[PDB]
Amino acid sequence: SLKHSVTQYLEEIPQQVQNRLYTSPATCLAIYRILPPLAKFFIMAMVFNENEVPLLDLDKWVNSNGKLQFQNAIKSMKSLHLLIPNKSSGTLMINLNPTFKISLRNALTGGEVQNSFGVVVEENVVSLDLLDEYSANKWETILHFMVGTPLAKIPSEKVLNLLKHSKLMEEVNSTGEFKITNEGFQFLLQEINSQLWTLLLQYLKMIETSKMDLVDVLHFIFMLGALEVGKAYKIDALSETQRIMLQDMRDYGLVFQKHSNDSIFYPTKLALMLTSDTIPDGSLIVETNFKIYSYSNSPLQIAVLSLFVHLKARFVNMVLGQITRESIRRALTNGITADQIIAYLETHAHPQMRRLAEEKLEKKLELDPNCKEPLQVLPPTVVDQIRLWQLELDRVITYEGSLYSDFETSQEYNLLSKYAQDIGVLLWKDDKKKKFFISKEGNSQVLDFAKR
Amino acid sequence: TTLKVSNQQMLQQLSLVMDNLINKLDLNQVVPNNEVSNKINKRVITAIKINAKQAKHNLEVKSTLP
Amino acid sequence: YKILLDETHLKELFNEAVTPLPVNKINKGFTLVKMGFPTRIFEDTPTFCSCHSKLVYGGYFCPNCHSKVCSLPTVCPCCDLMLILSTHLARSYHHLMPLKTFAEVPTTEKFRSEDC
Amino acid sequence: NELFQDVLNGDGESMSNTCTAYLKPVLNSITLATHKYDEYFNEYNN
Amino acid sequence: ESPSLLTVIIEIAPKLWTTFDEEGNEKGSIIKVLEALIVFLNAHLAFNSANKVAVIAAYSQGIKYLYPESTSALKASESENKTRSDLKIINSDMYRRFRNVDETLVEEIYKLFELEKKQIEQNSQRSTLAGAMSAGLTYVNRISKESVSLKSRLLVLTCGSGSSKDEIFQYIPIMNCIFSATKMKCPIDVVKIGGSKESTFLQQTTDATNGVYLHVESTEGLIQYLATAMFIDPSLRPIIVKPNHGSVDFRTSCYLTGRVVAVGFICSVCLCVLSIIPPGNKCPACDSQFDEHVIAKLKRKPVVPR
Ligand SMILES: [Zn+2]
Ligand SMILES: [Zn+2]
Ligand SMILES: [Zn+2]
Repeated sequence: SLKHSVTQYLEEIPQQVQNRLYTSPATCLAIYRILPPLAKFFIMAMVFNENEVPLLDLDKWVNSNGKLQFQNAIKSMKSLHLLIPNKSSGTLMINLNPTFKISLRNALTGGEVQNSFGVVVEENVVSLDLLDEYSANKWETILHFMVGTPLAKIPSEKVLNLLKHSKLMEEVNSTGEFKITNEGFQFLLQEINSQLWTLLLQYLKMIETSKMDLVDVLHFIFMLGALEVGKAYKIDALSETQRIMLQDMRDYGLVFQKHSNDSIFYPTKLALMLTSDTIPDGSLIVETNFKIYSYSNSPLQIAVLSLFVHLKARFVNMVLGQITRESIRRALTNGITADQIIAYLETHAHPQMRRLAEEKLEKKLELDPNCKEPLQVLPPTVVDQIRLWQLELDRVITYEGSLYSDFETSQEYNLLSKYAQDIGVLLWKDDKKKKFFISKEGNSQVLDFAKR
Repeated sequence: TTLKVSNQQMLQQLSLVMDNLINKLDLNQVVPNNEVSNKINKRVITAIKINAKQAKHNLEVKSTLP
Repeated sequence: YKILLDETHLKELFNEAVTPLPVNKINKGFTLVKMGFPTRIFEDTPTFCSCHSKLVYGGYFCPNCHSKVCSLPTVCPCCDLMLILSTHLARSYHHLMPLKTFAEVPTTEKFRSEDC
Repeated sequence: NELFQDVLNGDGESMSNTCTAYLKPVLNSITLATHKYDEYFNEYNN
Repeated sequence: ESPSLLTVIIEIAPKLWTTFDEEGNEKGSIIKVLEALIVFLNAHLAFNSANKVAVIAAYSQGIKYLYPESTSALKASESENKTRSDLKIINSDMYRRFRNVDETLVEEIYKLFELEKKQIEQNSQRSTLAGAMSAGLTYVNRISKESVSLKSRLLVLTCGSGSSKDEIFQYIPIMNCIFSATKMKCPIDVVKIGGSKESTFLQQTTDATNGVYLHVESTEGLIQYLATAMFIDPSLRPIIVKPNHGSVDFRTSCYLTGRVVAVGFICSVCLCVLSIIPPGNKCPACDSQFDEHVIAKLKRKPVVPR
């Protein structure tokens, strides 16, 4: 999700790159938060002591009720290269990463921090009046660009190329429109912190140039997590590489620099939101007749509601919409699967369907106590209609490829068919019809098998 | 049932603590000298071993007797 | 003799029914009660408790006769001794020291502090 | 004691330690009771 | 996973700490335990992003709150917070989340020390530790009801130094804290620095609330003791064993004698513990006049044939 995603990303980091990454105290403090609490406890227990501790002591530290958690933490810290396993006296001795240990101790004991946490210039404003709505505007600019609604303000070309290289946001210029993938509304599923995390992992998967290194990017994003909102910071501690990404996320709105090339950059609330989280807006009402009554006033929630609900009207409170067949077709031609839309409806259901749902579940348990049913917050009629629309999208399914036929001998047919089945490309076979079909991706393999 | 000290040295010890607070606290001084850490770690591990041996085993339990 | 009014008042009846009833002045049962303080025995070998004849690793050895039991507070089923902990009488000290109700200060008078 | 020596030659001491330790605390309790009985008997004798 | 609350009760008493200094070979041990506490609080705030810290000192003439600072801070001359009167005690390149809390608490430490120096002429015979962790549980419940959830835990920085014995007034409020902490499932962790090896009430406090007791004797290297054992968060309490090697008997002292009690008697009215039958056939606590028949039955001799 979030913690697993960044852990798997930092797994991909090479060991020497990780050791160089462990230099700044901010990076070590950030990755300390990403460890599991058992792992965090063992690491910080290992921080203050220079002597190395055998693994048997840590194993004896854990009760038998948390042996699986201890093993998972051991796997995580071994994959994170925080341990130097030592073989001495027949024991698997364990030593903490020394640069990580030193930087974390400096982050705790107030040692050398090399201004990894930035410096305050003591000229600042309140976040709500200037910073917060700037961050909201800069986020909603790219959001309303990618959902496809017309905008008077369009984002810079950098995020456009990032979305083009991304798996989501397929682009066509001969048509003049931006196509939303399934992964786009999947991005709209999770809440904005993990949205920012997926955006930045895609950014790091994008930036492979010699113009930019890697450890400076990770240092800058972890100190941006370390920075506090409502106090400006001086640009001098950043490198010129870190300065050009300071400009880059100034375009994104993660940081507000009031003018280009200025010496004071203001952290926005998304920087603190990136690290960890903390009737709602966007809470919608669905009926039996496919009607939509959304308690929403933000343009982004109703903008993403527009993709799959035929909106009829919009109040200052409501957005009158109807789940028509054509709105669902508009969703499914974007690759948006029905179950994800169902999950979106479940997460944005009003508490009144919630109380009526627990009421009817109480009626179900008082009528049939022998069986228990899941809490259907929304009625199953509309869900069944969405599933029927999804199924009638793909009434016939067209798998393309090649087929072998015209075998005078049954053994040649059987050998080619079992070869196709073993590599998992066959779709149908019968010795009576003397035909078997293989997929398009498996065409070339079977062709070179037959040629050789 | 199975040391009395006066206020003057209270005041001098208080003044020592206050100006030792005023000048500097190196927070890195809490790190052990890698020798007391080993002894205290041995004490902690022995306590952990004793408590784990006692709390490993604690309807009646199964017995080796027929 | 108490009659409830609604759903919550019934639980009110229970949680003021847990309180010890004040005794009348004419009641003279002013006695001394002989009971002992068992100690938690610690052993990796399970042993037969005196109450259940079952194998329990833990136990509480009676100070009067050195007999182990399962739970506390229970009577010793060897010498009829009310085996206890300090925690059991500890739970009952607080009724004997009821806190006087905190009197809210007048709003007119000068408040002592800004915080609680 | 009869049960202690019956498992002594029955199971050959491999189980006799468990049988002794299982019935050790009640044996100690009744030994304390007999000791108190004898102590009060000698107290009345003295 | 789930953040917690680290409430810490500090026992500051000039007589106790200075007798520890006299018994020890060093002077200024409370500076050492203070910086050990500071790096412990930094470690706790490094543990999670959203966990919170409370620290409370119990001085001679009462108790005072050390972090979070009192709400009298009004961005005035008497604000006494943030850059206002920001006396340089800790380095300014510190992590700001650590920097604010540590600088605020050390300023409050110096202010408490100034106030206690101003009232050095009066020696209190009453210890305010029990009310201190009582208010600690009170703030724990305040945080628990305000923030919806959140775990909580107590640390007790107590000191015996071989001078203060186990007091009698510290019986009832300590168990009141025990039952309160058992109600909110708050573990109670106690570390005792001094020559007095055993503190029975605090041992029962640790044992009955699923906490850890560790008596210590040297002010040096105490952060090993703290961050090794005192860092068991309530998220991982059941899966971590405890180094509490000391086994408490959960007994009590007798009323009229004071010694540790054995099989004995209590008043069936005032329920104080009596090792022997009190003189005058009346209670020493509530003056309950006792029946002569029942105490004759308890003074009754066991029988054996001649
Ligand atoms: Zn039993
Ligand atoms: Zn008994
Ligand atoms: Zn009484």
